Amino acid sequence: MSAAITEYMDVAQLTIWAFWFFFAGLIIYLRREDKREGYPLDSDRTERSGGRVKVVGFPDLAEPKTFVLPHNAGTVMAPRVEAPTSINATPVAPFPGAPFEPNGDPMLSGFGPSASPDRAKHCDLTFEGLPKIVPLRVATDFSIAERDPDPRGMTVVGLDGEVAGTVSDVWVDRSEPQIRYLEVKVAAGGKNVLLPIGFSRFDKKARKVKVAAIKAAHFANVPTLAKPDQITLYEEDKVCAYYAGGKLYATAERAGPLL
Amino acid sequence: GLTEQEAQEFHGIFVQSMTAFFGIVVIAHILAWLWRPWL
Amino acid sequence: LTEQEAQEFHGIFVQSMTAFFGIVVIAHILAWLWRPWL
Amino acid sequence: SMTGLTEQEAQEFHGIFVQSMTAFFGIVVIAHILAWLWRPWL
Amino acid sequence: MTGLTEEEAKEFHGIFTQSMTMFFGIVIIAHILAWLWRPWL
Amino acid sequence: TGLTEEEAKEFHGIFTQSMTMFFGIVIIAHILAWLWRPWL
Amino acid sequence: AMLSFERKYRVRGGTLIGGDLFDFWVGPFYVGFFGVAGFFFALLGVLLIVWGATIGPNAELQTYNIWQISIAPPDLSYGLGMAPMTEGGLWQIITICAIGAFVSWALREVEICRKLGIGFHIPFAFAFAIGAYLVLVVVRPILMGAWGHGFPYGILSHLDWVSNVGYQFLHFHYNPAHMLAITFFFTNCLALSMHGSLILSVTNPQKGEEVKTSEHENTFFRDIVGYSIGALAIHRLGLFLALSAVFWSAVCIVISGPFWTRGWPEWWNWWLELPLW
Amino acid sequence: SPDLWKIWLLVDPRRILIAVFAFLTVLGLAIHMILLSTAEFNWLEDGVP
Amino acid sequence: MHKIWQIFDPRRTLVALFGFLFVLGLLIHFILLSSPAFNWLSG
Amino acid sequence: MHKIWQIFDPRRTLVALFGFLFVLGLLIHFILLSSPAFNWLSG
Amino acid sequence: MHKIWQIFDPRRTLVALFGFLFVLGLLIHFILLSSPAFNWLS
Amino acid sequence: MHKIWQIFDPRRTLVALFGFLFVLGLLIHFILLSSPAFNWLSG
Amino acid sequence: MHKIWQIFDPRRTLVALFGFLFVLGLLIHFILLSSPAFNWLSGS
Amino acid sequence: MHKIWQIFDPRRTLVALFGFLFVLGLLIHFILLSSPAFNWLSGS
Amino acid sequence: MHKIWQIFDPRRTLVALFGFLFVLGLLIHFILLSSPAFNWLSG
Amino acid sequence: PEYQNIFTTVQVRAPAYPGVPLPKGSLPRIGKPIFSYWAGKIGDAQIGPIYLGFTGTLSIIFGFMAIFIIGFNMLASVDWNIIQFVKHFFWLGLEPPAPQYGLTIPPLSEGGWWLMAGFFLTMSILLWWVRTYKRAEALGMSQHLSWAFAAAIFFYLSLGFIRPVMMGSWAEAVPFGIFPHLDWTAAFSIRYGNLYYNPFHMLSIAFLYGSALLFAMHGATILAVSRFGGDREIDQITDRGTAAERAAIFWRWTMGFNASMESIHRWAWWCAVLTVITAGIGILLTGTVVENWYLWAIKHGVAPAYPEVVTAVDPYAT
Ligand code: BCL
Ligand code: BCL
Ligand code: BCL
Ligand code: BCL
Ligand code: BCL
Ligand SMILES: CC[C@H]1c2cc3[nH]c4c(c3C)C(=O)[C@H](C(=O)OC)c4c3nc(cc4[nH]c(cc(n2)[C@@H]1C)c(C(C)=O)c4C)[C@@H](C)[C@@H]3CCC(=O)OC/C=C(\C)CCC[C@H](C)CCC[C@H](C)CCCC(C)C
Ligand SMILES: COC(C)(C)C/C=C/C(C)=C/C=C/C(C)=C/C=C/C(C)=C/C=C\C=C(C)\C=C\C=C(C)\C=C\C=C(C)\C=C\CC(C)(C)OC
Ligand SMILES: CCCCCCCCCCCCO[C@@H]1O[C@H](CO)[C@@H](O[C@H]2O[C@H](CO)[C@@H](O)[C@H](O)[C@H]2O)[C@H](O)[C@H]1O
Ligand SMILES: [Ca+2]
Ligand SMILES: [Fe+3]
Ligand SMILES: [Mg+2]
Repeated sequence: MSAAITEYMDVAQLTIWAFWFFFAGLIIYLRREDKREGYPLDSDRTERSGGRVKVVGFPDLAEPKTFVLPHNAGTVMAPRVEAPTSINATPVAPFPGAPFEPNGDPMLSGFGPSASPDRAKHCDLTFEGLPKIVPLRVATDFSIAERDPDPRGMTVVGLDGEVAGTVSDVWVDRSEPQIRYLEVKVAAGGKNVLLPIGFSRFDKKARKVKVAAIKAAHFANVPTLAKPDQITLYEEDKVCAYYAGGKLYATAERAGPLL
Repeated sequence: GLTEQEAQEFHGIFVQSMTAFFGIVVIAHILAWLWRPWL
Repeated sequence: LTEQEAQEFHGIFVQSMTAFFGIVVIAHILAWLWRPWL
Repeated sequence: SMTGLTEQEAQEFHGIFVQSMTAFFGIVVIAHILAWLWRPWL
Repeated sequence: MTGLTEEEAKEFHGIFTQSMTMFFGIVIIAHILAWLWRPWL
Repeated sequence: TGLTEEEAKEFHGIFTQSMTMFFGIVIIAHILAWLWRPWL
Repeated sequence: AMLSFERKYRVRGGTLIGGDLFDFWVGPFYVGFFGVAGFFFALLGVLLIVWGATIGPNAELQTYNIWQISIAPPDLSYGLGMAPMTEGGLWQIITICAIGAFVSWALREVEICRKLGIGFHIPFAFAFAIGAYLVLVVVRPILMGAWGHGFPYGILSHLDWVSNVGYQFLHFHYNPAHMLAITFFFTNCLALSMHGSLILSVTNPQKGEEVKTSEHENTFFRDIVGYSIGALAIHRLGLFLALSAVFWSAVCIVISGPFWTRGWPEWWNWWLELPLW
Repeated sequence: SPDLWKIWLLVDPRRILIAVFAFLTVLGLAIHMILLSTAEFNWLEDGVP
Repeated sequence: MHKIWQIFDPRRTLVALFGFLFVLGLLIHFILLSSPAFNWLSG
Repeated sequence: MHKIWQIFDPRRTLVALFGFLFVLGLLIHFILLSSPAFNWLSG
Repeated sequence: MHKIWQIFDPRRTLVALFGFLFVLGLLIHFILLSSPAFNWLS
Repeated sequence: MHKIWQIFDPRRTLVALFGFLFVLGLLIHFILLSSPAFNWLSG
Repeated sequence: MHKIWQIFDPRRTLVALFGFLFVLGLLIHFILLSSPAFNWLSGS
Repeated sequence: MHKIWQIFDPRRTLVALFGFLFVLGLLIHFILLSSPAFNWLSGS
Repeated sequence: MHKIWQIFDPRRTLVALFGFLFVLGLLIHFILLSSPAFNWLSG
Repeated sequence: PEYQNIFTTVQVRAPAYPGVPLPKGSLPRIGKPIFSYWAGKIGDAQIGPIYLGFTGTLSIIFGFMAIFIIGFNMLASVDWNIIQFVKHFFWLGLEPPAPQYGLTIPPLSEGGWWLMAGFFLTMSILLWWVRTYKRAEALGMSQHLSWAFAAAIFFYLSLGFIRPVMMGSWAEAVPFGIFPHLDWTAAFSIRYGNLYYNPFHMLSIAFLYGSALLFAMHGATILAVSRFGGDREIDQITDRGTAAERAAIFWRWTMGFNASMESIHRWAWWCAVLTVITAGIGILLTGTVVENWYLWAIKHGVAPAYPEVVTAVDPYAT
């Protein structure tokens, strides 16, 4: 054997071409894996064709893979058929690609940044089968680190600076110990609502929790929990999505543009 | 997940295909040997 | 995973292993005739 | 009991393991005798 | 199944061949012209 | 699994004939190539 | 066409500039003001590169070979002024278009982030890559005093630039910031393989097993290296490693020539000449 | 073999049709590239005629 | 031709058309500026 | 052949066709300019 | 042509037009500066 | 031997085996081409 | 000895064995092709 | 001595042993090949 | 002695000791092979 | 500003998690777990426990022997002067055998120690690979990590063992030292005509660059949607939440296409793995089938040509 395959072809040239064929197959494989969610696409192409043309692009979809959930929570198929969901919005113009304007109060529309899918109405579970996100009042073995302030008792302040409530309890993740939610006693109504840690900016000196997402008045409409001591995956999405809607809807100037 | 009866049929065809593929291979190696022996 | 499958596997495994070894030996015998390495 | 094997089972494994080991050592010894005849290293 | 009716398959195949041979005929003429211009064999 | 038995037989009929047509054109091309520039 | 869950997210507003003028989608892409600006910045820059390839270094050497196409910066004698189009001026125009396209891409990402109500980590992270490019073609050439110090626009030609810039300091491996940046690049790749492996091995476990848990994830790397950073923190770490690699790479090149002209191994003479030894 | 047709009971015939056509196109392209790379069989840079 | 605006929406189409025309206009000027025989700024 | 518009969406076809033609026109002009035998701006 | 303002919002168009005009003016000045015969700072 | 297919899937084995044989054939052909004594594409 | 495959899965062990045997066979063939004394494709 | 198998699992001890012998065999073969007086692929 | 197995696990001790002995045995053989005076694989 | 989720503001403490129970007969995990406040600021506070089994013990013993041999030879290279050891530490190295020794075992200070350090380090790395395989197996997990590690080991073996054996020279291998192995890296590229023109070096860089690009993309993406629980990616894979949807929608709007919460980790896995796969291939091709990579690039029309503004009379052409 030798390095020269022909007068021009050599082993290194063959090796690099061999990689291109493998890499092409790898990209096709990866794109097919990418398409296990959200495909076939929601398209006008399908709509005018009466559903006779499924928009998948290239490569086409893969055969459904099986996710067996722990604790007999069920089995999900990664490529799955999903029922169409109506949107609480209307197009701002009739051309394709035009955005939609939410209907009613945008913070309550469940559209745009306030939209969320309906997840399972079951709590995420620890390896031992207990609910994962729970208040500190039921996860008695958990505690706040000594060097960090206790969130409980802190004043919750909305985006406008007005006081929204106080922190009654802290919800922790029992698998990876960390704060995920802050239970707020709303100043107006008194009904407890959850506040995700991702929307909470701590002011350690002032003992204040600043929520730039929504105003103090918006806290009254935060989606509530069925059971007081646990939260389902469905409820988690509903709560987080509501605060996210405030990043665009809470104040009129947040819609933009800047100039 | 494949039962025994369809296993009996598969092996017969596979052996026939392997024997057919082997036979072409043997002729090609004979022709290659006549063209340019390597050993 | 039971006895009537595991024992059945070993039997065919033996005569398939011996077939490979028999071909391997003939290949090595011919290789010795062509070019002894020792 | 750190493995979970009874006295019979450890003895039973040791009976075959020694036989398999001894045969391996038998072929190894023949290989080394043949290797020495081909080219002694000492 | 591709969502097509069985009569659509007959009808598509006929038009597919007509467009394919028409394309092939232009190609053959092009190669005859190209061969007369500069033969490669 | 999927395709039934009768259409499996029928598929082979067009598969075998179309492949044979491809093979025959290949043989003709290789006969022409050998006359053009033999390689052995 | 949108994802089957996407329609409920295609909201009006959230633009930085333009309001409703360009607030629409073209196929999958969001356009906005900076989609229009970015696209035609890129389109012009791409066409000028093709035009730069059409005339080449000269008519004799002109090539459309994708490896060999090269739009070169001006000669150093042109300083920080503008060069004639065929003498590096085209490179200067393409660089401006590239900056326009890259920044518009980042700003379009900001508008998308506002629409979706997510953090601005992605455009912030992309700014580091833009900053590295700006260091290479703007900050460093200005510090050196000539636009000709920028790298040529060519798939292989800019490797010759990297090679020769490195050998302008006789052994570029000894650049301390370069060593730090490579360490971050190598660690990031290791962390990425680890994170990709752990997620895949947990959600695609052995056959006959259910999907594993976050407890398995922590246990696995505790069992291997005695520490688990956590599901959230691995993404902090991956972002930190990638951003630190680019930051230190930008530092390493901007000190190579503007703030250090000697061979890089000689820089370590401060340590060798410590009076302790 | 009187039962070669049974290959189409286990694997989807549509996938084979595209795979065979894609594979043959690649194989045909590769062989042409190999021959062009040879001075002996390059029909574009041989001077004949 | 007027049905085309029932196929291509004026808002998105006009944005694409004007930018493509402007980029095309820029490219041709740049091509001429790069051509010594037609560089009107050469003096 | 008017039935091609019952299988292919005319809007997407026209977008793909107009885009390909514009790129093709640029490509052919660029090739000619790269050949000194056909660069019409050389004098 | 007054109807173009029913397609494109005027207050948004003015900002886009200002940026386009400024960016075009910047480019032309730079192109002139790249030409020695018209570089006014030589 | 006929009872092998109980564990090994007939379908995935064929594509795996055909793919293996194909790249094996490429490798052997390419090794011979790299050998001047067996390259059939030279003079 | 008839008690070997009650623990090792027939499918897994053959898959691991077949891959290993091919690699060893490939390696040995390549070593011999690399040794001028046993290269059978070199011309002599 | 038979009771060593109550402190080491045969399956885990067997696979570790098969790999260990394979590596050891490769190591010794490579050492001999790397030693010019014992390389059997030199032909002399 | 006999109590050394009361504060040391037999499993951890044995694998560690055999590991050191195997590494030590390899190291000594390597050193002897490195020494020209004791390389037994020479002439 | 809004909480960027870069640092944990308020940390939570629970009893140390022993870890998911291992299969019966396995050794217990060692180390009493402790909590580090600063580790918990950026990540998890818990440090330990670790599983140190039979395989890990052998890897450590083999690894220390290799590391001790390297450090001893570095100390010997400065004639036992520990002060000069510290001064020159970055420059010190265990250097591979000289070219005239081929593949034979040279005397201790002429490459013999290097071979032992190379062998012992290789054994420890191989044993560590078995440990990563066993740890995944003991938890019922797939072997993605051990495959990715094997790819890195393939590159490592190509550098120090496979390429030197294919070239028949231990002198081709990498010195055990900080600056010495950087000198090797530069000299390798110089010796074989500018490794920039090795296409697999080009590919390795594209994947190394892509690894940083993807982790920056994915790391920023997860942090951007961590306000929706995007960090809990198992949940988002089995039960797609708004975090995965917004993550995918962001990237679809940005670049026209997107991954899924699971498939992004397949892109990540392959990008990192291909970095060392193509690196190994590029090394194995260099000096064996290609002598001068730049000249190989010229032959295949990869290297650009520049106008001749500077040139040298070749003194050998006299
Ligand atoms: C090197 C010496 C000769 C030469 C020697 C040979 C030899 C020998 C062969 C070819 C073959 C081919 N050559 Mg030639 N060929 C040369 C130069 C060229 C040039 C060129 C511009 O220089 C081109 C474009 C081609 C092109 C071709 C293809 C037509 C064909 C392989 C296509 C294929 O992979 O089918 C695979 C892909 C498919 C989709 C096949 C489909 C099979 C169907 C079912 C059968 C009926 C076809 C049906 C109508 C579908 C249309 C597809 C047609 C193949 C177009 N050759 C030089 C001049 N060439 C091969 C051939 O004849 O194949 C037909 C062949 O054996
Ligand atoms: C001068 C150089 C001489 C040479 C001189 C010596 C001298 C002197 C010694 C050896 C020893 C050994 N030589 Mg020597 N040896 C040479 C060439 C070789 C070659 C070769 C291919 O050239 C090989 C493969 C060997 C191999 C060996 C081993 C069999 C042995 C080291 C084992 C060990 O380290 O255990 C450590 C690793 C372990 C895991 C130990 C635990 C063993 C098992 C697990 C416990 C079982 C208990 C059992 C019931 C009791 C019997 C113990 C048995 C060893 C099994 N030698 C050259 C020719 N060799 C040593 C020896 O004889 O040890 C037995 C020794 O003292
Ligand atoms: C030796 C070099 C010769 C040359 C020799 C040849 C040869 C030989 C051939 C061509 C062919 C082509 N040449 Mg020429 N050609 C030369 C120089 C040029 C120059 C130039 C600037 O110099 C250009 C722009 C072209 C361009 C072309 C294209 C028109 C055509 C390839 C089309 C294609 O790929 O369709 C592929 C893509 C499609 C078909 C998709 C389009 C779908 C259409 C719309 C289907 C409609 C259905 C319709 C009713 C039926 C089919 C009819 C046909 C499509 C017309 N040639 C030089 C002078 N050329 C080929 C040809 O004639 O093809 C027709 C061909 O065989
Ligand atoms: C080299 C020799 C000549 C030359 C030889 C040729 C030849 C030969 C041709 C051209 C053609 C063109 N030349 Mg010329 N051309 C030269 C120099 C130039 C220069 C220059 C600055 O030097 C420019 C700017 C041009 C520009 C042009 C374009 C007007 C045209 C390509 C259009 C196209 O690709 O549409 C494709 C893009 C689209 C279709 C997208 C547009 C989408 C729009 C919204 C829809 C329009 C479709 C409409 C309904 C129907 C189209 C036709 C209508 C009746 C107008 N040429 C040199 C001097 N040129 C071609 C032509 O005449 O085409 C008509 C052509 O065949
Ligand atoms: C070096 C000297 C000779 C040469 C010597 C040899 C020798 C010796 C051999 C080949 C073989 C092959 N050669 Mg040759 N060959 C040369 C040059 C070439 C050139 C070229 C352009 O130069 C090409 C394209 C080929 C091509 C080929 C292939 C047709 C074949 C390898 C196929 C394969 O890898 O199977 C892998 C892919 C598969 C196995 C997929 C399965 C495909 C088949 C159709 C399976 C069907 C099973 C069965 C037949 C089904 C029907 C059963 C009945 C219905 C009962 N050779 C030179 C000129 N060649 C080999 C061969 O003959 O194989 C057939 C072989 O042994
Ligand atoms: C900072 C950490 C890493 C990083 C991060 C990062 N990159 C990013 C992002 C982030 C967070 C994005 O959000 C953004 C994106 O959307 O990615 C999909 C992006 C992106 N990073 C990209 C590439 C990229 N990133 C790189 C590096 C990195 N990116 C870092 C290692 C590299 C390297 C190392 O080479 C490349 C090539 C794009 C895929 C994308 C930005 C796309 C963009 O800006 O689109 C607009 C522009 C065009 C479509 C074309 C513009 C063309 C010009 C007008 C002309 C050409 C000019 C250019 C100088 C030519 C040079 C060519 C030669 C060098 C060959
Ligand atoms: C606690 O430790 C103490 C203090 C006691 C000693 C510590 C000393 C220190 C601080 C040492 C520091 C060492 C450093 C900094 C080392 C740096 C090493 C680097 C950067 C290495 C980089 C690359 C090296 C590579 C890639 C080497 C690869 C070598 C291989 C793969 C060689 C394999 C060789 C084999 C398998 C040999 C085979 C031959 C057989 C037959 C054994 O030979 C007889
Ligand atoms: C380029 C990337 C984006 C950055 C944007 C800014 C680009 C450059 C800013 C424009 C500055 C132009 O400034 C102008 O430059 C040219 C070219 O050097 C100078 O020209 C001067 O030097 C050049 C070469 O050095 C000589 O050929 C010329 O004789 C002399 O007059 C002009 O005296 C100066 O007026
Ligand atoms: Ca010819
Ligand atoms: Fe992740
Ligand atoms: Mg050295």
